[PDB]
Amino acid sequence: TFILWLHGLGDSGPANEPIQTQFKSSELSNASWLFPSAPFNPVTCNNGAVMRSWFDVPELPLKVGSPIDESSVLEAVKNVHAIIDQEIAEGTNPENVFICGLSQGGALTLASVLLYPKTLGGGAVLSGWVPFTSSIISQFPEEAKKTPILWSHGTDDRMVLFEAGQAALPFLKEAGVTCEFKAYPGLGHSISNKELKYIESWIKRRLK
Repeated sequence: TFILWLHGLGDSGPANEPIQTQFKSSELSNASWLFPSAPFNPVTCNNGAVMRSWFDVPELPLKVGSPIDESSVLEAVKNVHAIIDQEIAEGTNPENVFICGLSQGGALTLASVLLYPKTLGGGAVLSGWVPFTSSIISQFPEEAKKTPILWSHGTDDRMVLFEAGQAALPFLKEAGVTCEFKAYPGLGHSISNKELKYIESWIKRRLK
């Protein structure tokens, strides 16, 4: 099993590696985790300040109708796909690949899974958003639409509004993708351990 975790805006891979220690089950004990780090890019919502960032974010908070940026998301998708391609080329079954991420990394998770040519084990989005318009749906590969999505979002999030997460559901229905949406009442823009345990249980169920 291969689990790729994509950090949020400004953060890094090594800062998030301890997330794996919350996945304490026997079933996930042998998983191969990878926590890459985004390049240093200028970020528009931070007035052009440079920080680790998967793709440019024009505005906060993320909302229904907030501006986004497709060429930037696709540069990031290209790199995620290179990682997935190499893992599969080294012999991992595509259905044993899981992509997960927080916020900006959750948006990237979604884009990466939906554009990948093969069905993967799953995409787990934490407090993310849909980082493109419906114009891209025609480009989602046939097998990508079979990859299950688990979307986790805090109801009290004021950085990526809960409504931006709810908006993924009709988008994914249009796209022919199956998504479980898991709301966390009272949670804001952060990860809770219970949220991670539920993701772990979902991975276990997918593995079967």
